[PDB]
Amino acid sequence: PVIPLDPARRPVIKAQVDTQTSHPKTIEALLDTGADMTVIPIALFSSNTPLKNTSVLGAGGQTQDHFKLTSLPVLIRLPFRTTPIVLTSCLVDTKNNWAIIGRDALQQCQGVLYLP
Amino acid sequence: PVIPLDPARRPVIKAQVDTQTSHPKTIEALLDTGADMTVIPIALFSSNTPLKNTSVLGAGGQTQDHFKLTSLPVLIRLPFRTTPIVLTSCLVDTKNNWAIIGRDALQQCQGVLYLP
Ligand SMILES: CC(C)[C@@H](C)NC(=O)[C@H]1N(C(=O)[C@@H](O)[C@H](Cc2ccccc2)NC(=O)[C@@H](NC(=O)[C@@H](N)c2ccccc2)C(C)(C)C)CSC1(C)C
Repeated sequence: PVIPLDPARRPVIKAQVDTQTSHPKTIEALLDTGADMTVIPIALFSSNTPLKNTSVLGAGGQTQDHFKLTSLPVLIRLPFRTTPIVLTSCLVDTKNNWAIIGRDALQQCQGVLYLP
Repeated sequence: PVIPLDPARRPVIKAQVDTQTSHPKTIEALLDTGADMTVIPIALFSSNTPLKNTSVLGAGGQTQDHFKLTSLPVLIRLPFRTTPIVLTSCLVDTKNNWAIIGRDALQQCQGVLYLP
């Protein structure tokens, strides 16, 4: 789809995320060209699975604590596309339950920014 | 133009920014569909400029002091357009002097995300 851009309305998509540690869930995610790597809420993973420690710099400062890194690839299905996005690794939000589609996923989408 | 999306390459643009507190200056900004509001460096202003205090939520945390709000509109010229973008207010990065074009600016550009 062509997705308009409006400061008042977050550009969002429904995505089916498979962490390969539990059952795939459909979630609302932010479409974010400023994000190097996709961010999945920890709730989509099983309590036991191993995650990796990581340090993340973003607008609020630097955090050692808030995000982890996955140990398995993550599979993402977007409504219009039959072919699943395959992410070797992404970030995992242990706190604020953020779901954010970054440029790693948008690349495999063939997503572009267009400014006339 | 059409900007392709790549996790290994930040989509950046050259932008002439006018704070209305000195002369127009060129910066390199990140084109960011996850940004509610535009972010410009404090380095554009002289030491003594009236800015407002503000609270900002990012991936690094909530911060009540890294960012200020401008008192006057900001004028922004992009290479591929003649008419300036005029933002009524925007964010000022006092900490890391980041430069981020957000959805406020992208709306005045008729910028879109396109996913095939
Ligand atoms: C998201 C991760 C991959 C992280 C490592 N990367 C980054 O964060 C990169 N950025 C991005 O990826 C941006 O699109 C972020 C996305 C974000 C928004 C709220 C909580 C968490 C993440 N946007 C912001 O930080 C922006 N904050 C907002 O727009 C704020 N109003 C907000 C609060 C809750 C939910 C949506 C929006 C500002 C400060 C730039 C205006 C801006 S700074 C960055 C390093 C270039």
